[PDB]
Amino acid sequence: LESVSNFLKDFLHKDRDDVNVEIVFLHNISPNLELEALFKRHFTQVEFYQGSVLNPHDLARVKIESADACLILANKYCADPDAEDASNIMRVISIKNYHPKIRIITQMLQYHNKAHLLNIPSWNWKEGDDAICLAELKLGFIAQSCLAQGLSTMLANLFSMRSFIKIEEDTWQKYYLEGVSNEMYTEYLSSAFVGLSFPTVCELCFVKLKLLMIAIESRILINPGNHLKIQEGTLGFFIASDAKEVKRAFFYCKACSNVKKYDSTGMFHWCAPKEIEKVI
Amino acid sequence: LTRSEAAMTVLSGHVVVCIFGDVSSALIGLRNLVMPLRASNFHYHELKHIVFVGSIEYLKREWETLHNFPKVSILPGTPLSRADLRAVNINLCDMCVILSANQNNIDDTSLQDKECILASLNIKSMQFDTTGVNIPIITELVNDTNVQFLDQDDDDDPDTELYLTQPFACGTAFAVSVLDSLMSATYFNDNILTLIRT
Amino acid sequence: LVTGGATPELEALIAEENALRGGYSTPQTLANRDRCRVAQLALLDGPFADLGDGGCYGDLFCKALKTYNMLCFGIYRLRDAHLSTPSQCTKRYVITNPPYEFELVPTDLIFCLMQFD
Ligand SMILES: [Ca+2]
Ligand SMILES: [Ca+2]
Ligand SMILES: [Mg+2]
Repeated sequence: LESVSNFLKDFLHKDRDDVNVEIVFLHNISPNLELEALFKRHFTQVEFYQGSVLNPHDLARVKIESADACLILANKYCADPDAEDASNIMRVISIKNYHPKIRIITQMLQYHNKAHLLNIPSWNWKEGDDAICLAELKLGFIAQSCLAQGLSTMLANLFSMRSFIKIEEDTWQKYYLEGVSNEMYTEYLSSAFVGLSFPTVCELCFVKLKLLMIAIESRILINPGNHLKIQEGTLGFFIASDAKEVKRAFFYCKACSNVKKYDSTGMFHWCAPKEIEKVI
Repeated sequence: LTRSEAAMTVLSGHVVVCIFGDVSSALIGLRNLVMPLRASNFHYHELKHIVFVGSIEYLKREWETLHNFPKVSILPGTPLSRADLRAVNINLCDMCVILSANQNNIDDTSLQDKECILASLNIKSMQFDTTGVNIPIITELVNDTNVQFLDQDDDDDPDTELYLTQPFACGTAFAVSVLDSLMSATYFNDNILTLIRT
Repeated sequence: LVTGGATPELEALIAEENALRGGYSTPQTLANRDRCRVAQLALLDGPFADLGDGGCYGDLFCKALKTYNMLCFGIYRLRDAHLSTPSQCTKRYVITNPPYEFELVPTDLIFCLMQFD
């Protein structure tokens, strides 16, 4: 009940644009009366079918061969993280075995189990297979709070879909909620901005269109320098109130030395393998 | 062995044995697998080398019955470690054999063959300067219904019998459930059990 | 942004060997350092400090972006800084992407992405 309720609140939020993607649930337990009521409150957008993901007959029943993606939620509060990871690995194996070319989004509790999973022959991270590793992302968010305190809160609030909430009281909560009302989006931007610098289109977009750009599509570039020119046909990683606002970014045309210091890729510092007693 | 000596010791036409042992796992009895390879109607130059990859605790809980055989080696690693399987020359073996001891301790009928399936997929998803799909591989499964995950090109159906499944018809999978006809065969013909045994 | 880069090369290396391996310095290695790093900076000193009491977030956003190639996605504002009375509380909170018209106070911190040297 809580897993589906939280998923449907984020998937069907009014701040996204007018998407009409149907949601089909596959589970081997008959839903209780409160889940049946939750599906009745979403009667035109949610369907449930009772079956096992490990059964090719059930996979054909839910028409997984024509689905746009398959999402595999995980039990974050399970007693045995290893057992939960093994079960999720088996589910991924079964889905890929039935249909190798299905986009799979899954939650993985540990990082070694994520490494175990990515060895699957059909597991293609380029095609869109995303293993959202909870321990990895949470420890990365904690580390970014060590570079700038509050950044874990800053990042987490950019994903959850939230409407504007306003109250008459002058309290820190009003300002906080006003800040929380913005999410990170992604869309293609006008030919009227091709040929300009990234700082220039940022100061243009900032309050005239009311849109802030963090990055653009040498592909994924976090906060480009002043020396980079906007390619034709590119997309911007906007932060905005919603998706219907970032449409402006498109719909505008002048409407006014042998030391090994690093890893093999040159992205992390490195040293020789220290003994445990040396660092104790 | 370890990583260094395994990698520099050239191996080809060998047998690689992948064991998911544990300190609490049951004894597989690897003697019965080694002895047929070690039989004397092969010349000594024709004896395929054997290397075991698995938990060092489980290897030191079974080595007490394998010290009188030649051409054997242990590598104390993980059967799912890509580095170990590359160091063991997995692409040049005459067989890879995948066995699991943790099959009776747990009762889930879903995770019994998870390790074996994952190891098989990891070996089949290897790039060699040829792919890992052409490697000679055999794996032992506890549940016959888990055989559908071994191959991807084949069509899968739970109703289809194990003998009819493609990975078994190719000699890629083996389960102890196919031996149940030996009761009836043995009874009707008393010499069949000794002909098979020899 | 979160793991400080994990390009497909590193994801292959950690999948094959399951450890970071050290590399000798190369021109491509020294080019791979150029990517932005997240920062906080103070509003009480340095070139930004003329945005004292009553400054506009739009002025700060504009001058930071124009002159230091730097832009801010939020303010780490003190909880009690909106009150009239002084307080000993040092707790702050994240304000995300505020209006151009949004009002500054001199005790503030700014979240931003900054260049590499
Ligand atoms: Ca919003
Ligand atoms: Ca199959
Ligand atoms: Mg419907």
